[PDB]
Amino acid sequence: EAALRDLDEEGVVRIGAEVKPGDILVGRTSFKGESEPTPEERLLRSIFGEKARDVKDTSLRVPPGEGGIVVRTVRLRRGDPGVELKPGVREVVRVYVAQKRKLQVGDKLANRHGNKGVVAKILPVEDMPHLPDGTPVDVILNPLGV
Amino acid sequence: FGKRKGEGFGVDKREVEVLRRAEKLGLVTPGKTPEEQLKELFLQGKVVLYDGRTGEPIEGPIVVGQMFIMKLYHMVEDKMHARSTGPYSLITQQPLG
Amino acid sequence: ERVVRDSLAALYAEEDGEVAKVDGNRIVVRYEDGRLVEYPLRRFYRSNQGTALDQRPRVVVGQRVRKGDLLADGPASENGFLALGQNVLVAIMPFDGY
Amino acid sequence: SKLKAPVFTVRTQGREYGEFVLEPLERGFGVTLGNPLRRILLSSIPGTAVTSVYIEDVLHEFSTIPGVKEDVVEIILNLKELVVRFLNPSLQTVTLLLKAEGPKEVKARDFLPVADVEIMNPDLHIATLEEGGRLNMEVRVDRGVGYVPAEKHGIKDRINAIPVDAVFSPVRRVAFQVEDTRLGQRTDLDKLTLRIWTDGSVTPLEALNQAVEILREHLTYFSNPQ
Amino acid sequence: LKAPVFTVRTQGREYGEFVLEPLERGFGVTLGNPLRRILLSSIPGTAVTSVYIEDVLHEFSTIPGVKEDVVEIILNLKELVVRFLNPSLQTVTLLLKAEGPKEVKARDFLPVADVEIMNPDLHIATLEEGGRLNMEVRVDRGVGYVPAEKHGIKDRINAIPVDAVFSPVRRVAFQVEDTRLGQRTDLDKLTLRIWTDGSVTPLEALNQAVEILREHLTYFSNPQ
Amino acid sequence: IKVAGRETSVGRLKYVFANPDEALLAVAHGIVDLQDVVTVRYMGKRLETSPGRILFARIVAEAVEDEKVAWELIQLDVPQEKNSLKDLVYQAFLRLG
Amino acid sequence: AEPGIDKLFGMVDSKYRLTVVVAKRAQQLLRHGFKNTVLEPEERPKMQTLEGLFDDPNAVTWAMKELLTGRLVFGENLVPEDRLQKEMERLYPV
Amino acid sequence: RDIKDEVWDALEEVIHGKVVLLNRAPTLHRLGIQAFQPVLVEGQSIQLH
Ligand SMILES: Nc1ccn([C@@H]2O[C@H](COP(=O)(O)OP(=O)(O)OP(=O)(O)O)C[C@H]2O)c(=O)n1
Repeated sequence: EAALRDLDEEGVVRIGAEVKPGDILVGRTSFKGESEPTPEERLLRSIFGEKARDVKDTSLRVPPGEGGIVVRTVRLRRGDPGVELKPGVREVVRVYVAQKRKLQVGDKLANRHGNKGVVAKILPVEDMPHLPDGTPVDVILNPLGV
Repeated sequence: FGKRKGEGFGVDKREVEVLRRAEKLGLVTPGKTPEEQLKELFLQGKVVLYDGRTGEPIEGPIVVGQMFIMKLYHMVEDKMHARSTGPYSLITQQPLG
Repeated sequence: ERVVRDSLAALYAEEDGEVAKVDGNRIVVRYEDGRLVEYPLRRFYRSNQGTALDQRPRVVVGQRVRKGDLLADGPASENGFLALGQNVLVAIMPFDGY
Repeated sequence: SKLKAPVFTVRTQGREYGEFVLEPLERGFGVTLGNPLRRILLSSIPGTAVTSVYIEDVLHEFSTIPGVKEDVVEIILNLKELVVRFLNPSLQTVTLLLKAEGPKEVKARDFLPVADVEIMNPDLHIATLEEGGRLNMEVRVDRGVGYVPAEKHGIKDRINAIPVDAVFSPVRRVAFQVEDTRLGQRTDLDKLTLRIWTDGSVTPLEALNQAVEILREHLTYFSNPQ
Repeated sequence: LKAPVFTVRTQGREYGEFVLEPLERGFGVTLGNPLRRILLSSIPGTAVTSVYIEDVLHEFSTIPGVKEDVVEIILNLKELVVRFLNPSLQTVTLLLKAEGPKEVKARDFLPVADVEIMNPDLHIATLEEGGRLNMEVRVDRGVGYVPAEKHGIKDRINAIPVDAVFSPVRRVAFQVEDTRLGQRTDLDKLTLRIWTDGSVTPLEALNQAVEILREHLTYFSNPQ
Repeated sequence: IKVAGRETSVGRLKYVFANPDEALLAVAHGIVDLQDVVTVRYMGKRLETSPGRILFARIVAEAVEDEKVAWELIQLDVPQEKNSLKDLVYQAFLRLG
Repeated sequence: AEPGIDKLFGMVDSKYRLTVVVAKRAQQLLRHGFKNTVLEPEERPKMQTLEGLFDDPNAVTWAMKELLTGRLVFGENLVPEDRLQKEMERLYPV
Repeated sequence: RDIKDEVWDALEEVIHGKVVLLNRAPTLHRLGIQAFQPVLVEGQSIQLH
């Protein structure tokens, strides 16, 4: 239930949630093939009093290094009005996910003169060069670039 | 600066050590008031700068100013990737790309 | 300014008039022609490259607007000038390797 | 011979600004004292700032409320400013409250009052509402230190509660002059003048004491060697 | 926020390494940067401050029957190290005469009361037979560094003033590297190294430095 | 300036240190700059260089932990630039590993 | 650099014969639990875990330090392969 | 979410002593690839010497 706490009854994440790598965005089930349990596996379940289940977790999770705040979901079925999809598809679900992106070490900066570089370090304001009236500079661009 | 010399603060001791140096460089005219000379550096785009790790000045006058600088579409978030093992290719059995 | 104009991303006033309502979602303007045109705001649209194409409003109720004035800022637009980045206080010096 | 304890002047202006002089100190102690205090004055001085927000009928930061011109992005960004001073010391966390409507330009004051809390910047603009525009917030401000960003503290009181970035530290700026001086006999001594600017939650002077206190506390760590 | 553990490693009387970790972000510099200043400014030691030699007018001359020049002798003399054992003491003259085929050392300085020559084998000059050396050296308690041409102290016409190497600290050097404690990873680690002349000791040198700093903290007491 | 025969400089007379620590303690206290040529006594021979040129040599000498060898490798009487430094690394490599 | 590498290159006739000796010895130790090591408990490579110091797992760090001691023999055609691979599983079991 | 802090102390243990290989864009010579002991870091970017 932990792994499901953010899904509506249909299997869609709730608009306005926080999703991170591993998280299911949409539960989906699919039927098992001619590998319906082999001996090794039928027996292992024979021990656990839970007999072979016939559907599978094919859900749509989030890929490594992505994630954000579910902003929206579109659900297109067929059997509903307006809609008809490529042959053999019952329903398609799209879920748009937002991220606020602060600047970070690795991002690339540039100015209109061809000066470009990758943020390599973020000092705390106390280390920044500053002028006598106490104000600290924002950016330190090395002169060897010019 | 004028804002300063009226708020109860004159020139600063590290601004003179810098000016000593700026003069050897040749940025400022020898024998001229601190304000006269800071003026001369300012006109050059240059100002006195203190390393915040020490309070000591930068041995020189620096170019500080206001610059238009954009964030490009190329962010580490879109580009950090690594794999122990994963999908493979039908005929070659070598990992996808 | 032109660039924001032709970029057809910022939002402007079709004829002289006055601002009826204003809102994170729409802007309705009473015109000298008695028409009540209601421009709605493309708020937080996803672009081909993922970069939020967001429209924000730049007038308040009652604001008396001549023709061709601004009503909402596109993305990368700040009162109608192309804002591709940020103005920062820049210092030009070696900094210890970084 | 050795110079002796110098004369501590103090020139507080309002609740925000201060000039703090020390005269005379041996040459080479202007900075010896003026920098490390400024470093502590920027990092380590506790303070307050908003930490989370429930807006009614809102579920995530990127939303939009009707009849309000500002988007939540800008409202969370107007609430970052809000500086809020605790009176009782052992208070760690408040929960301000708000609700306005009609054609009112909600400002920082329109927040309900609470005892042991003063809105040191009441004129701070929040949001613009028009005929029909509602609003019902529940801000949550917190004492704490430094800079702690939303992606880090995740504070949500309700469920649909947007974490916010906190500039805890109350120190808007810190400069310090060092000027030439003399105690009659000797030349090249230093007149340390320390500026401090502030929001009000703590004060230019209470900052300076708290700064020194930490500095003093740190030297204690050299007590016990191995 | 644990108690920052403090570690010492001394070779002898002239060198020690003092490491203090972990520390909140920025502090390894906010600390022993000032120490740096202080430990070079304000650690009271002693220093040869003037020298008179019997037939010697000015600094830039050669003594006859002597191998060294005048400056050479003044340089060796800049390197003498002496401790004042009586807290009251604050000045001293040192007298030394000898001649013939000898080479003088800091031992050969006529002894004095509560005045300890640390580095006695320190060579001063060599004499060839027929070579005379008869000289008086003034020595004061003081701090920091004072060029000769800027204290000028002269006890008699023809005594030369010498640059004043007070500080028993010879160099300070500190290195603040990044370090991590479990989850929190921005912490400063403050290694600090302190060279002394043996007069005072690195560890001693530090504690004084620390003391001087707290004391100035209290100079934020009685406003006006 | 030519002074009583040999050519020397004002600063090689005012300031004369018997060891390198002292010259750098002078630099510590505002007395001289690193780029000022002075007189200092390092490993016997009484030398005319700057304190900076002296600090450099200590940099090498402390890093390879062989003060004698490090003294032969550097060429001191000259500013370090791409070539001299390249030459130092090759020379270090051959004789120290 | 690798602690004491210049002397390692001195033992071998060609840098690549060091690499093979190292990597071989490195694995003699990985399968055997190090029990055949020719180090004493103070020479033991140690890593520092959060709890406290512990034997270095990296069998190559070991192999290289081991090589410096001189307590190893290197060369071609010194043993039958299978007389080693059990005399050692005898003297130090898996 | 499930990754607990002592995973990282566990990794630190893992890579002790061993090196990784770095390659940059055109391997023109033998040195578009060199080996390095890796020290872990937060943030995405690689740190080159
Ligand atoms: N088609 C390309 C384009 C780039 N590169 C790689 O990127 C390098 C190009 O960067 P430049 O700025 O053009 O070369 P630099 O040598 O870095 O120029 P500078 O001296 O001004 O730093 C060359 C090459 O390593 C490449 O291999 N193939």
